[PDB]
Amino acid sequence: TIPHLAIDPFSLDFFDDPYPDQQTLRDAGPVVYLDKWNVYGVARYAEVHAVLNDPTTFCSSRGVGLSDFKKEKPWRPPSLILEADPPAHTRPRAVLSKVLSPATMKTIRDGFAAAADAKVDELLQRGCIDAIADLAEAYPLSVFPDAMGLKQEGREHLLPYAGLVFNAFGPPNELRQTAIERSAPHQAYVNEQCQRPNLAPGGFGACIHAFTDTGEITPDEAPLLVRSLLSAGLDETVNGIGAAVYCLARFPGELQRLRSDPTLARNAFEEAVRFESPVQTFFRTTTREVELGGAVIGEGEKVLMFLGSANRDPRRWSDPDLYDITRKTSGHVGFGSGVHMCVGQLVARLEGEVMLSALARKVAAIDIDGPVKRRFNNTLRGLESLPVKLTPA
Ligand code: HEM
Ligand SMILES: O=C(O)c1ccc(Cc2ccccc2)cc1
Ligand SMILES: [Cl-]
Repeated sequence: TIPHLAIDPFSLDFFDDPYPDQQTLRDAGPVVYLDKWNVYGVARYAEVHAVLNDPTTFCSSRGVGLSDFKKEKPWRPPSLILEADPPAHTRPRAVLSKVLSPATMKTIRDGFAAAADAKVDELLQRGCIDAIADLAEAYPLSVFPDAMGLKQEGREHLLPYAGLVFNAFGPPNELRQTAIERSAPHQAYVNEQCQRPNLAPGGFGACIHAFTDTGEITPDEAPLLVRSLLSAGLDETVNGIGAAVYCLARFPGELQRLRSDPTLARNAFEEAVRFESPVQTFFRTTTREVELGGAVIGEGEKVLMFLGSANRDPRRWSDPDLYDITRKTSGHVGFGSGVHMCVGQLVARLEGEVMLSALARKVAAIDIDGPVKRRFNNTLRGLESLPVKLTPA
């Protein structure tokens, strides 16, 4: 009843161009079986959304990667929020929801916006830049580690550790094995910065430790919660920003619309998150026999969700392959959906908005003027290099 496909969604061929195989996965049926890794797959919006919003049946505590924590040892101590189910997930989630809250965004928005304007002004003096290294990577690195309260030394570990985390969600392929092989120095840095004395007052990390006297988390839980904010947030925001720049370069009519109304900056970034989906895939594990899409999935089975495919499903989106900064993007699963829906989404939207705002006000044209190179990751989609010429407005 369930079609079996040999598509490897973690192969370099798939990463280079996933969209034809994603239609093949969508059109084969609501539920497929991937023989390469012995997992179930769902690539349509309806089933991805249904799985995300049933955390009791499709749990996260057995891992959101390929590895089943009931069968294998996690490569690092499990996250207290990402790899936890209700009710254990609830109170750590509440703390992070209060640390990265709407009220907290008010305290950081002016400095985030000023740094975005300053970076665009700096890049416009150079003219020809790499929109990945010099913009998509440089800007988050210029605001987020300071907002965390991290010291200056050792920040070069942040990008490798982020890429390692997302590669480790993948299958035991070469990308995952080499990442873990080189991981020891990055883990040692990250774990040490999670201790309370190493987090500057007023920052995100110090605020997490401050919640330890409320009864929501204990002091021994705070280091691992800080680790969450040093694992997530960087690479996805970098890829989302680089994707927005790539789209404004490939779709010049949308840059012109954004220039004419810079208040479209926030939705322009949200559409880039849907269009690119920096987090392409992750897993759930069934806790019981479940009926999904006419399929009887047994207990203890890994289910692979294709977030980027769900965000391009023509059953849900009109013209899904078009970048439209005025599209009604509400309902996209680029940040997930349900109880685990990205708790840092306000930080990501703030960074993306103020960067696209600076571009909208200061830049007249964005033209690719060099070879575009893709960055390969088991979980993340994004570019490695995006040579562009920025024309001042
Ligand atoms: C464009 C930027 C981002 C994207 C596309 C993204 C994507 C996602 C997705 C899809 C999930 C759901 C995970 C799941 O359901 O298993 C998630 C969760 C999470 N994200 Fe993000 N994220 C982004 C930015 C950030 C930022 C800026 C932060 C922190 C400052 C962050 C921290 C987290 C955390 C801690 C979780 C776990 C939440 C939970 O399990 O309840 N993310 N993210
Ligand atoms: O260490 C953590 O708690 C943590 C790490 C990464 C992420 C981002 C993500 C991971 C897998 C699937 C979708 C998104 C969230 C939380
Ligand atoms: Cl670690």
